[PDB]
Amino acid sequence: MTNIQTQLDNLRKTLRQYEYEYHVLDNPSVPDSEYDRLFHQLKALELEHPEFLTSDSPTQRVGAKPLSGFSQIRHEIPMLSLDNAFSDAEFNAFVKRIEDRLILLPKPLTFCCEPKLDGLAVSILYVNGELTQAATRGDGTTGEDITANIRTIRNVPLQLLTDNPPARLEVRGEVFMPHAGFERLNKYALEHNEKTFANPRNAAAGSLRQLDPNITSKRPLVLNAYGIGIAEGVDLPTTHYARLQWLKSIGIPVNPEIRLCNGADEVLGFYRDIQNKRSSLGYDIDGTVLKINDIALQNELGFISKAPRWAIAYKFP
Amino acid sequence: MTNIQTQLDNLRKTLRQYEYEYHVLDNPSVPDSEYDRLFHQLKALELEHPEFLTSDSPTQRVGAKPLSGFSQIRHEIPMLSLDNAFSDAEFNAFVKRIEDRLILLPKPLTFCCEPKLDGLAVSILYVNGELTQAATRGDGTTGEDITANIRTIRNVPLQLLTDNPPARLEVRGEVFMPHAGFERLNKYALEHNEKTFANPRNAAAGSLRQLDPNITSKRPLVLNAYGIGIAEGVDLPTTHYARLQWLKSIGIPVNPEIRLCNGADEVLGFYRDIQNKRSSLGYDIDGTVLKINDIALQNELGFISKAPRWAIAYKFP
Ligand SMILES: CC(C)(C)c1nc(-c2ccc[nH]2)c2cc(C(N)=O)c(N)nc2n1
Ligand SMILES: CC(C)(C)c1nc(-c2ccc[nH]2)c2cc(C(N)=O)c(N)nc2n1
Ligand SMILES: Cc1ccc(Cn2cc(C(N)=O)ccc2=O)c(C)c1
Ligand SMILES: Cc1ccc(Cn2cc(C(N)=O)ccc2=O)c(C)c1
Repeated sequence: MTNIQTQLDNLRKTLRQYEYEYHVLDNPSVPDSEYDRLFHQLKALELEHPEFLTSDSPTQRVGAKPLSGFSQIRHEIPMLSLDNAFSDAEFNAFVKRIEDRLILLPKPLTFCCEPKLDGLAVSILYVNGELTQAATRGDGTTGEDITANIRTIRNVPLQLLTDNPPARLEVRGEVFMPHAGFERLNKYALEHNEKTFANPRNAAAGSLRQLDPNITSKRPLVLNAYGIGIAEGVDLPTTHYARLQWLKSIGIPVNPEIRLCNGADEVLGFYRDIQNKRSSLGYDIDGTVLKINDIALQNELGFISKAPRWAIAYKFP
Repeated sequence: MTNIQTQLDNLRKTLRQYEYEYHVLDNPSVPDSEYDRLFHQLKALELEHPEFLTSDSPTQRVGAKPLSGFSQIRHEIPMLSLDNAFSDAEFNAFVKRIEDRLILLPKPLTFCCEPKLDGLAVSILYVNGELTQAATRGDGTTGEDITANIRTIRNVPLQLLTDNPPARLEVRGEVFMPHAGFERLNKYALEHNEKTFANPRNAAAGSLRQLDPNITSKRPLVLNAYGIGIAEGVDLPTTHYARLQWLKSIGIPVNPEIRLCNGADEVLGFYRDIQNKRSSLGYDIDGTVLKINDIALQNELGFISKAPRWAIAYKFP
């Protein structure tokens, strides 16, 4: 035991927990000045004693050197896309198609309804609680190594907030820029004659493609997790909402507007409640993602591959 | 002009037209002995004068040397997969989902209904009427070069039967082995202690994966074209059935049991007529592929990517 290693461990613990309280809960226990006080007290102490500097410390989010290019990562589990509806009738058709396809339809059919954030899909790997790599969705099978960029997102934890983390956990989410940060970014790009982005999705997309993480750190990017990929050394919950609640409990940011619904009539209430709220949310959304809440029924219904919307193989029994 | 080049051109023309009449029309004008008479009269004459031997002659279907391995071909246009139904209710749901999604639903909604052959999907390229390459579907983006194997299929023309062929045409079809040939193949593999296949789909799949085309030539494989890929130097018809009729008119084999239907009630007649016929067709089918006949409405409805069957993005207007 040393005095310095005791101070760094205690500071890092307090700060990672204060980041969790501000970012994930929107309920900080201390003012932003108390957080910074401990933050630059830790950073100064880590430079005075470089021997005890850790890779996943909250002071080490940004890399000092810009990268040569972007590597190629292929997704272990492929990253799935989404089918889309445009009317109450079209949504109700997708629902009847599932009621008639199920071996046993339960009473009621629970759905996990979330907003369809207008951002970029990314992967984040957590090997024994530590962020080892992050990748863009790319084509759904092969993406780019954007780890340095993903490490700069203030609400993306560099370490999971659990003493028993899984062996490997791939968090999957949507990276986006909120309205306030977007407004700020254009006004700064106007007063310094630089690129202005047409909307917050292009602003976030461009910020994540920057080779220098010192530029990405200055962009107000935000992660909201929508699912899990690799899951080793853990027994994940039997429903989608419980898995999202589980991600939140170990340090991962999820959307707060996600609610459960029983049957298409309740699910259509959520679509129109979120539609009124759209005009005063603080970030862009282009609809809602409505999901079957039970993981047994997901594996039962399964997935479609790259196929037409105008052709169906009515298979024989 | 030479006497020999006049005899080869006239023989090749007669034989390619007799193959078309037997294979594509099931209405030959000459007995099988008359066809062979001209065939080995051409082959003998081509070996006596090797200078006039052409690459696409009906005598040159098989390569004398087995290949080293199988190359990797990536599909220019990707090869799409299919979504599937299992009940009258599930098919009617897919149909209502399309009626409600269309900008303008016509009265009536024509469908091109075909049997779902239990074979292997392949690509065949025709550069200015000549068969230059063939590939397996693989993953739908990348497949294997099986040109030598595809050249051995007796009903696959090595040259298109038109004096104005397109610049490039990619025919897409299902390669399969009929019942009679399958029964024959096992009995021969039993009396010569060799591999027996569980069903005609495994027998065809294995025959197409053979490196030696002298082995694939002895397997009774058959192509039935289901669609087109690349189409350069041609204005293709506005409907799916007319494109299939067009393929047949230029030398390509298509299924004869394909019929048009107007509305789900007529389309379900075809599903049950083909279901009774299943037990006496001569080849394996595992259902029916029901397609929107108009190409305008196909491009309008579009295609789904690799996505779940339990998640829908109800997008905002
Ligand atoms: C169904 C599946 C595959 C778990 C999925 N996917 C996406 C998504 C975005 C890009 C590729 N996939 C998604 C994206 C969002 C989003 N944009 O907020 C969401 N709420 N849920 C999503 N769920
Ligand atoms: C809708 C689309 C993409 C034109 C298509 N695809 C297939 C198929 C088989 C394997 C991949 N795709 C197919 C396969 C068959 C078949 N097995 O007879 C068919 N009759 N039609 C098909 N149509
Ligand atoms: C100077 C400064 C420091 C920190 C923050 C925001 N913030 C606050 C906390 C906190 N309250 O526990 C934790 C993390 C964090 O990022 C701002 C806006 C400004
Ligand atoms: C000996 C022999 C030769 C040809 C055939 C079958 N056949 C017939 C014709 C034909 N009638 O115009 C054309 C091509 C072809 O493949 C068999 C079964 C046996």
